[PDB]
Amino acid sequence: LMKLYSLSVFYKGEPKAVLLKAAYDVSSFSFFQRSSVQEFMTFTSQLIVERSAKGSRASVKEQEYLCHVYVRSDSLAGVVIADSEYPSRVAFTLLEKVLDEFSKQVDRIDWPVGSPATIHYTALDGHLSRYQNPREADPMSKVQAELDETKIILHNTMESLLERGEKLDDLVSKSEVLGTQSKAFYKTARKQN
Ligand SMILES: CCCCCCCCCCCCOP(=O)([O-])OCC[N+](C)(C)C
Repeated sequence: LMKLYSLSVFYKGEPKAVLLKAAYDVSSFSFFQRSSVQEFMTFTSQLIVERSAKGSRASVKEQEYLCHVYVRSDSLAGVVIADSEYPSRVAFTLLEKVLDEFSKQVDRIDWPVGSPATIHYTALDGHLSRYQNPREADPMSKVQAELDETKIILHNTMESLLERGEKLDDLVSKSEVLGTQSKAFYKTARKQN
């Protein structure tokens, strides 16, 4: 009930989003799916950052999932993938807190050519784990009053983020973030439903 599946920090370059650090909880999935589900959440998180404007907050609905993104004006972006029922208000609180703490710890000179292997920030697995229970959300009331007056862009499908002549299938096919198993898993899941 009400799960968080991934939390990741990106540098938003044009056009490419650079993954800096990611945390996942794929334990509710079958053992054989876990590696693929992780890759697809990284792939999904990367694409949402790239198609989102700087200084904007958005929620992307797909299946029973909700992907919340905050791309800041300084080019740091955070993505949390959750179940739709998880309260969006607290998800953005989560993104606000991690991007703050990350930018305080990790100098922006490391962002444009950074990668998980070269970025030392270990806190991400802790925040995801702690936010599994919304009741233990770190309450900044000052950003809460800020978030209340903050608008969020709703995308009803992943189709909403892409261009008019763009299929999700081609981006999946050509992906460098997705392994061959992931791409297959996507292709069979498209066939079945
Ligand atoms: C918006 C993009 C987010 C990535 C979505 C990846 C989903 C891949 C589906 C893989 C097939 C599994 O089937 P399912 O019934 O979903 O089992 C999952 C049930 N739990 C949620 C409880 C674990």
